[PDB]
Parts: sequence; C-alpha cells; structure tokens
Amino acid sequence: SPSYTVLGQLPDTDVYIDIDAYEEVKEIPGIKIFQINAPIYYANSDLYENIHTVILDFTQVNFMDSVGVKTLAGIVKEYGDVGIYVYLAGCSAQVVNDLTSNRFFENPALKELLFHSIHDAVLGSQVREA
Repeated sequence: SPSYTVLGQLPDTDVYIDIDAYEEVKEIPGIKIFQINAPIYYANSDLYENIHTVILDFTQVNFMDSVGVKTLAGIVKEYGDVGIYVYLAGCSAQVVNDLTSNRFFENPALKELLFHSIHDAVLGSQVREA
C-alpha cells in the first residue's frame, strides 16, 4: 500500500518502523499503528480484533485540507463510538493549525488525542478513562 504503512515496535525500544522492514519488529497487542503516506482520504479508501487504540503517525504530513480533517474527524468519531481511541502522533504546528482552522478541536477534549511521538501515544493508551 503506497498510502499507508503498518508500523511495529523494535523490541525494548521507542523505535517504530514498517513491520516489513525488519524481522524482529512486532505490532503491539491491542494497538494498530498506521503511518500516513498519502492524504488520509486515500488511506481511508483502504480502511473501507480486540483493538483499544489506533495510532496515526503524521510525521510525513506537511498540511491538511478541509476534506482531510472532515475525514479524520469521521474516523476518530466512529472508532470512538465503539470505545477505540484514535491518537494523532507527530502532527506539526502547521498540521495542528489546519485541524484547528477546520474546527477539528471544536470540542476542546479532542486536544487530548494529540501526541508528539508515536511512543508518547503508546504510553498514553496505557492507562486512560474508559
């Protein structure tokens, strides 16, 4: 898939890379990690268990359009309606602005889905309100 990559954890490190890039790299039980490689609505086409957290890595994203934010907003909600948290990791200041400008954080509570690194978001799923 050229539009998203499944990431895994290099054991006993905070390093997260393509699950297919290295043998010892393993997905974390309970967590799906997806590196966004194209605008999210193209990866959304591919989207269309026992998973408690979905981490989206935004390190490769430089900006978002209104259509992406709406799409992301929808993904966050419909996962959340079944108790699954969608975390956003590695959003730049610009991407955060784009989310804000398109009223993604209309509910200030959604600010809690922002994490700096993938590892931060993994730790953030460890204990949290049900």
